[PDB]
Parts: sequence; structure tokens; C-alpha cells
Amino acid sequence: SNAQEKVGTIGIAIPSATHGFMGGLNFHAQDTIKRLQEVYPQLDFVLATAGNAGKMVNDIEDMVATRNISALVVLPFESEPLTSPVQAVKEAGIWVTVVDRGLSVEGIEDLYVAGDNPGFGRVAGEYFAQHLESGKKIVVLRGIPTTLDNERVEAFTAAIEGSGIEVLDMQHGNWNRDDAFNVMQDFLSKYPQIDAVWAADDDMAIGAMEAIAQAGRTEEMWVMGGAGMKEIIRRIADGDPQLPANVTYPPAQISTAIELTALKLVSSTPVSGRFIIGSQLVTPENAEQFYFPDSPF
Amino acid sequence: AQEKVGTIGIAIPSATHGFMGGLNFHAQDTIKRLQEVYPQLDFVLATAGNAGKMVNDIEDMVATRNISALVVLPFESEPLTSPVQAVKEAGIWVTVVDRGLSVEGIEDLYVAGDNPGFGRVAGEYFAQHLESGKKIVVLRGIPTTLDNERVEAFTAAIEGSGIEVLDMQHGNWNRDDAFNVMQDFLSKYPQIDAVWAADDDMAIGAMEAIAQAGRTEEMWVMGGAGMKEIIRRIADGDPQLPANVTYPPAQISTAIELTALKLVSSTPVSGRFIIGSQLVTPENAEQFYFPDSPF
Repeated sequence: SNAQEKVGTIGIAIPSATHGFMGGLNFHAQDTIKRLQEVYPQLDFVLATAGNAGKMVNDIEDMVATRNISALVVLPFESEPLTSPVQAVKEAGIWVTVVDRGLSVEGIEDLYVAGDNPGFGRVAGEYFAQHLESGKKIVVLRGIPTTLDNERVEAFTAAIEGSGIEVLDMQHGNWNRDDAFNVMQDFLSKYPQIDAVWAADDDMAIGAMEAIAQAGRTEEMWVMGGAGMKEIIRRIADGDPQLPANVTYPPAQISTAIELTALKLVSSTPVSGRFIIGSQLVTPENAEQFYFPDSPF
Repeated sequence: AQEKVGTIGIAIPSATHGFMGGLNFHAQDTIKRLQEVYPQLDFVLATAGNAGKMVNDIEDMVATRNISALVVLPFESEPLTSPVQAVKEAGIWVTVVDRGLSVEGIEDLYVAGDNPGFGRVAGEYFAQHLESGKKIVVLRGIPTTLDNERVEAFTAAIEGSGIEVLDMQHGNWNRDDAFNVMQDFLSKYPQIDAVWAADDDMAIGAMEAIAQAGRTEEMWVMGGAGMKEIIRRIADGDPQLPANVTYPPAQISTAIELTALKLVSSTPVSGRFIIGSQLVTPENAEQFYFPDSPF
């Protein structure tokens, strides 16, 4: 008959976004908090979304000073500006889970959760090696030139080593639909036979698909994207042979981090350390599991 | 009353005492927690005294309990590999704990403790609490890859500290062998400022030797993995035990909790989770105190 005991308050600081990968992440964060409000009513949650680093820092300082958080789940807007702030959170005795982007100094956080970039590459590459015979021709769209893009591409390249697959070219589409369209338009102009495309990303794949359709070559090649936009997952689930498979890189990694942080507060389960969430092959057979009709991603 | 969404099987080595007995306790304790939190799950737990028996428990689980997921701590790597492959091939989620299979890529999720982590956190403590010129002795485990990992990381974390390592000898993660190694250390070295016992059972045997020699006041001891009696003394400020380093038998709990999340939510839980070793101090020790555990 007494008031509900609260065992702690989880703060969640993430980049604000209404569309794209980060939009889907915002959605999964909000969805997880709603699930956990029901499962663990002894927890409270604060969610602050920030359009730049300065505002995340101020959000975090306010969360500590006035909202008495006892755990922080932070996806750093940028590594360096968030490092002393998050060290101050740790100094105050607050649990810290870092998601996605590391801080500039090591060993601050209690728990680090992120996706698997070498994994993503390798799963994609294994799919190509297992479905294309020697001498088939592909093109690759890369992301923004980055360490992360390098990890995916190196793992993919290692996985098709010795398959005899001919990689006609690789160009950067910058995880952007329009750059991707432009790159694919050029690939189509230049290469009269292309058997498959590693678009490596779902936004990039939509751009690639339109360039292919304007070229009237939709039937000629399949396309592997990445990260699981609902509209692509929808089509894979419905057996669209232009999209025979995909690879996850879950924006719901944020849900993983929040769930684990809740376990820390409500149980004695060990959840410190490093969790690299695996990338998974999506096929028509398992696609429904990955369909979030309410997601803006 | 609750509709069931699926059954989780758990296959672990049997033990009523030691580290693995603590692990059995945590498995049961988590299952009990989850019967309250997620009544939509069922659980079947089976423990084995040898690899051959774990194989048959797992075939049987699949054959007659209709499990949706398996949490397995393999008894030995090689004999468990094909049977666990067969589980994955029947469409059942697989979480492997602690000991890997002999081929990569089978499990959906791998959960284990951090052996480099354990030695570095210990070594960091030594470096931060001992001045240049202080002298230690080290007890190692059984000659193993895992012991090599801990010792390499400890050594690395104390480099440049000036700590003299008087000797290091294998105590085989056993009380009696540790007693014998420490008796010898005490015979040879007239002043020892600290002992990296590196395991709580080894710590207990070392402390008996030190007490026999009348040198309890002389040196502090760091163990490992968090036996309740040691945790109790750290919480209570015993100056002989100023800190410890976790390497959790409750890793099994992390593995079961995550596997539960796979069946009750859309939370992504595949991949690789290396559970971090933490420093235990008097200030935090009560959180690692489990009075009902046999460990």
C-alpha cells in the first residue's frame, strides 16, 4: 500500500533524428523504454535527444545534477567533446553504458555496446561466395570514407577471396541515396554485364535500384543492401528476387544497451564489459522478425 | 495464468562446490528470477558429470522438450561441436558460454569472462597501491592458455611500477597446492608486501600458510572470482583482503538473461559478449555477496 519503490533512473542521451538509421534508433529506444516501464516498474527513465554535442553535454550534466540518474546510456554525438563529460558521470558514481561510437579515451564506460562491422562485411561476402560462380561480375558501393567502411569492405573482400568473383569496381556512395544513384548510373554506363551489386546499405540500395530501373536492367542483377529498412525487409519477406537477402546492423542496438543497463539495476546479473552485436543474414524465411512497420527507418 | 511463448534449455557441467558450483547456483537463481519476471517462459536445466552425458542431455532436450533455445556451457570443445551444430540445424537458438566449440560461427551468441581483463585489473591495483621497490609473490593456476592470459596481462599492467616479483609458482587453482607453494615462498623470502593469489581458493590456502608462519600482519592478499567468505571479509574491512577481482560464475546468468530477451522481445542479442572483470572494494563488496551460494 506504500508508494512504488524506485531502484534507479536510467538516463538515455542519443542524437536526435526523425528519419534514417538514427531515426530508427530513436524509435527503438522509445519502444524499449515503453516495454521496460511495464516489465520493471521499479525503474524510471529519462530520454534526451540532441542535435549537437554541446547540447548532449548540457543534457547529460542536467540529467545528473537535477534528475538523479543512477545509470547513463549514451550514444556519443562525437567522441572527443563527450569524453570529459562522461568521465565526470563515472566520477559521480553513475553506471555508464556507451553505445555505437567510442569515447576518445579507453576504459571509461562500464559497458560498451556496438554493431559488428567486420561481421557485416563477412556475412555479406560469404553470401556472395556461396551464390555466385567464378567469373560473375559485381560492383560495390562503399559508405563515407571511414574506419568503419574500411572494416566492412576488408571483411567482404577477405570472404570472397578465391571465389573467382570479378569485382569490376568499388566507389563511395556515402550512405546517401543520391550519391548512390549517381554511382550506379555510372557503373551501368560503363559495365554492360553486372551480375550482382553489393549496395552495402539500404538507402544506397534504393538509389542503386532506381538507376538500374531507369537503365531497364532490373532483371539482370540482384542487390544486397544493409541494416534493414522496413520497406526492404517487406520486399524480402515477400520474395522479391531483386532482393534475395540482406544483412543486419541493428539500429536496435540502443535497445540492447538499455535492456542490459536495466538488468544491472534490477538484478545481480553481470553486464559489464563489451558486447559486439552480431550481424545476421536476412532471408525471405526469417525476414518477418526484422519488420518494424511502426519504425520511420 | 500465462500462455508460454517457449522453452529454454540449459546444459552445464554438474558441481555442488567450487567455481562451477557457484555457476550452478547462479543458473538456478536466474531461472527462479525469470519465473517471476517472464512467466511466459519455461526452463529445463540439466547438468552433466562428463561430456558424453552432456551430449545425451542435449539430444534428449531437443527430442522431448521442444526447446526454442539452448544455453550450453560445453564440457569439452570437440565432443560438443557436432551435437550443438545439430541443435542449430533444427532451427533452435544457441548461446554458448565460457568454453568455445572447435569450429567458429555455430552459436548465435557467445558469453564469457575476460581473462586478460582479470589480470590487468589486478595488475592495475598492484601498480596503484605499491611503491617502487615493494615485493610480491604470485600464485598461478593450472598450466593453461587461460592462466597465461591472466599472467601476461598482470605483468603488462605492472611494468614501470618498480614492483619486484620475487617468485611465481603454480598453485593449480587448488587450496592444498597453494598452501604448499606459499609455505615455500614464506621459507625463502623474509619480507613479502603483497600476494597475487589470483583465485579465492588459492588465497585461502595461502592465508593458512601465512597464519602458520605468524605473518598474517605482514602482507595483503588479492584472490579472484568472489567466494562468499572472501567477499564477506572485504565488505567487513579485513585489512588482509583489501580488494578483489571478479571473474563471474554468474556469467551463466548473463547468458540465460540475454537468451530470455531473444524469446520475449525484439532486442538484438546475437554476437559476442565478453563480461568485464571489476574491482571489488569494501565500498562495493555487498553487491557480490551471495549468502546462499555454495561458492
